[PDB]
Amino acid sequence: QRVLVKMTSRNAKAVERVVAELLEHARTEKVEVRGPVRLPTRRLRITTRKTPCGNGTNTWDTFEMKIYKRLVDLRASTELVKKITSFQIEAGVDVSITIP
Amino acid sequence: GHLHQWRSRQKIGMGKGSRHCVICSNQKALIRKYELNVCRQCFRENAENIGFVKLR
Amino acid sequence: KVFTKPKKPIHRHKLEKMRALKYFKVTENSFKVERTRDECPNPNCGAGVFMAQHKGRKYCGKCHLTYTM
Amino acid sequence: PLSKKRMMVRDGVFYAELFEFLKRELADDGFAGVEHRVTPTRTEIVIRSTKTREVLGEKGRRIRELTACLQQRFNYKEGKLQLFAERVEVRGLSAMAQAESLRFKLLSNLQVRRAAMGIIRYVMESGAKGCEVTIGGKIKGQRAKSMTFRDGYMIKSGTAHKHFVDTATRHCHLRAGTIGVNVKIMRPQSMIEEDEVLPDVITVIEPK
Amino acid sequence: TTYVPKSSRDDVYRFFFTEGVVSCKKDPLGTWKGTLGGKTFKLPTLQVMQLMRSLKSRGLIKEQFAWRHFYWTLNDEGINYMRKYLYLGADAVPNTHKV
RNA sequence: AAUUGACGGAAUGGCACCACAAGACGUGGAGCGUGCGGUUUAAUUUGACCAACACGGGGAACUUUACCAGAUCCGGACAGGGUGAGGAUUGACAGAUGGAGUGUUCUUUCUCGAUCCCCUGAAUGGUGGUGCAUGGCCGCUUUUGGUCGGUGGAGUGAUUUG
RNA sequence: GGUGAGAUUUUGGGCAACAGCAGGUCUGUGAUGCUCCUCAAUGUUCUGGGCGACACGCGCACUACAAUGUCAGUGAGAACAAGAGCGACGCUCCCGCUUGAUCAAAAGAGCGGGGAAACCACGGAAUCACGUAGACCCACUUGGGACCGAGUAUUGCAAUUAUUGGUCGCGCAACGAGGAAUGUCUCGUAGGCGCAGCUCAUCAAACUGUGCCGAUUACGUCCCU
Ligand SMILES: [K+]
Ligand SMILES: [K+]
Ligand SMILES: [K+]
Ligand SMILES: [K+]
Ligand SMILES: [K+]
Ligand SMILES: [K+]
Ligand SMILES: [K+]
Ligand SMILES: [K+]
Ligand SMILES: [Mg+2]
Ligand SMILES: [Mg+2]
Ligand SMILES: [Mg+2]
Ligand SMILES: [Mg+2]
Ligand SMILES: [Mg+2]
Ligand SMILES: [Mg+2]
Ligand SMILES: [Mg+2]
Ligand SMILES: [Mg+2]
Ligand SMILES: [Mg+2]
Ligand SMILES: [Mg+2]
Ligand SMILES: [Mg+2]
Ligand SMILES: [Mg+2]
Ligand SMILES: [Mg+2]
Ligand SMILES: [Mg+2]
Ligand SMILES: [Mg+2]
Ligand SMILES: [Mg+2]
Ligand SMILES: [Mg+2]
Ligand SMILES: [Mg+2]
Ligand SMILES: [Mg+2]
Ligand SMILES: [Zn+2]
Repeated sequence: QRVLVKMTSRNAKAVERVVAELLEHARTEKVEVRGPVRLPTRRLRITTRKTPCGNGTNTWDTFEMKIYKRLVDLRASTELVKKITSFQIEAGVDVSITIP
Repeated sequence: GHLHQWRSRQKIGMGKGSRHCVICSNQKALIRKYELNVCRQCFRENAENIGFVKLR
Repeated sequence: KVFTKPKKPIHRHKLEKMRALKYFKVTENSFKVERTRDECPNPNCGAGVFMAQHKGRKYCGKCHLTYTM
Repeated sequence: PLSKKRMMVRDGVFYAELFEFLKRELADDGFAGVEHRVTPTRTEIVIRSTKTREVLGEKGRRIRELTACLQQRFNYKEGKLQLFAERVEVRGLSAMAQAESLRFKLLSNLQVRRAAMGIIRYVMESGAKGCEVTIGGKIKGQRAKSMTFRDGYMIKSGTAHKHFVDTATRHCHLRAGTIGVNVKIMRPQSMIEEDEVLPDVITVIEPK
Repeated sequence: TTYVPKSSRDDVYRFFFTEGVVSCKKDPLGTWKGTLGGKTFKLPTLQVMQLMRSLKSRGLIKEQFAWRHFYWTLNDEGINYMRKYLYLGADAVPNTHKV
């Protein structure tokens, strides 16, 4: 456990492309990788009355937001990590690098 | 000393009277979950842009 | 709708015509000019600020510092 | 350091305010949407428009004014925010642009039916599969009613109709009251992902 | 609190001309912060609103509002007025006028 | 005299636990929590009467607050007329006055220094009215299987076929 | 009937046409036309009251009328979730372990952890179980807990018209299964049992979700609506 890369997004397709291409860069250099880990997906929920005034049958709306997280572990030297993760990210994906 | 008295209670900053909707400044039926601070009527109109989707 | 009280007056500022002729006294002694009022010792006020000299106390217009006899 | 779920909510709230500020400011100009992206060196915001020259202004005066507004509001550091303008390939397939064009025509004292039929005819020529225009209010005297004008296909139920139908609503403030307009455009290809088939269409490949 | 001293009026006008845009939050118990080549200055939100309201009654200001925030922009007539008021040279223009 | 609806303690064929049948657990009787009406009150702010009545996300100590008894501020921009650096105006210690040892006003005399002040228009703000002037949204008709053109056929026609 | 994890829209939801209603909302908005007030103001703020006040009628909940029980012990055992930057040098939210303790609860104080699959946490929920050789024995009784008295600690700028929690008294307040009338429901459902979120400085007999124990009856009809 030298470098931990954590990616989170609200778009499932976007977060998979970032993970897959990051693995591509690591393999093209031949740096050892602990396979990507799919952390539990979270749902944020809000329930509100539909009416703006409070008349009629009491009906409700349910709104949901899904958050996807992926974890990739790399064991590589210092300057090698910046080279590997220097590429640009798609919109809506947050990437964080942590040294445990 | 009338300026010391002008908005003395509003300066304390506690209770329902210290919170405003960040869109319309109304003080009724706020949604405080996840620190949203949007009233329930304004949330329904802006829920799509914020990122909430009706699925179930 | 009925108040049963005299109406509030509004303050308005009292005008002292040529008020700067006081606070200064000139003597023939070429003339020598001395100030007839005291300055506020508060560092933030300065030498251009005078004291009210009420009947029984001295008062500063801006700092509101008061000296009672 | 804020948690991940708090950061996702904050980003959505920022985008919603930016969208509302732009649609109020860029009204009377073709406004079709905004894309916001974060980079290590700066933050990029792309504004989609039908009249790009109107958005840019003389030289780049108008677009620099918009940058100064956003930088001050969100406390952006100098050189950390940049704005771009790009044009829509097909103006007639944008529900937001068509609704604001209709609102301008109504304020210019035009007949309701003539104005609505003009938008529908332009959209159909642009290559849409269907169009729907609804106008409601005191169009006649003193008693509110509503009309609808239709053409072509349209789907209204299920979930797939959100990937294919573009809709927008606007308010028009006349001297006797407010009148609402709503425009729906059914587009070829999905707005979400291209090469997507309709939910209930089956095709059989011809044998070799 | 709506009594604006002359020194604060000149600082706000000078910041306005240099940038060309002023943004403020509608809040009676608020403070507005700005910088003029360093040397940050502050004044109550109510005083900023009074100055902009007077400018908008004249034909020198364009105003926009969205989500509890003001946005003020100078127009060509306002640029002319500010130049005489601040005794600037005829070649002076706000920012956003320079490529 | 004909046409389309609605209705029938007139027929035909189906359907539904917001219908029944076979049953279960309850409510209606008691205490208490909460909402509505009434009475009382200075005020007990107010909307709504299957599809109003733990509904207005309405579990209100102050705030919220819209009601009642009193006190302050201008947040009346701008335009015209007038006072105005020989001073237009702001604020205030101490004593009284007000419920109020942070000038509301009064006595007193310092402070600020063209930001105002007085008069006339205009303009702003309003949880003020009017939802029977409106937009948007929601409820219900209506949880069932229903709706509409084009061209062609029938009728003087309303209409009908599909 | 078979094959099968599952056998009929697989099981639950979401979406849902065309025509309307003088249904509701001008108390959501910098949505809005006419109209009203506009400097002793229907604008705004501050102090104090009220929104709750009680001879009564009505809707909806919670707790019971006991032994298929109450009280006191021992045993095993869930899911959904949440959590921190104006006014007072960082802090401000949610928890754990010690200590207080040579003597109640409720507090107070030290030391730590968590940005939440890393803390709380091996998540010791309540119905439940016990060959516990436990207490009670058909009575308005150790059923039931309304009403009321006295002392305490905490939230808050402020607790009187008791904010809330905890302690000892009151239990001689009804209530012993509820007339006419009436609601919901077909399988992990009804009923019973708790927990989290939300509103929230402090308060849940409410609502929105979640799990636990777990049935009787029908597989029809057009008699009533
Ligand atoms: K049938
Ligand atoms: K119903
Ligand atoms: K309406
Ligand atoms: K026909
Ligand atoms: K109105
Ligand atoms: K009430
Ligand atoms: K009633
Ligand atoms: K409630
Ligand atoms: Mg279809
Ligand atoms: Mg369907
Ligand atoms: Mg006849
Ligand atoms: Mg019934
Ligand atoms: Mg009863
Ligand atoms: Mg019905
Ligand atoms: Mg309360
Ligand atoms: Mg009050
Ligand atoms: Mg008011
Ligand atoms: Mg209003
Ligand atoms: Mg109406
Ligand atoms: Mg109306
Ligand atoms: Mg109506
Ligand atoms: Mg219905
Ligand atoms: Mg024909
Ligand atoms: Mg007991
Ligand atoms: Mg006790
Ligand atoms: Mg007790
Ligand atoms: Mg007893
Ligand atoms: Zn002094």
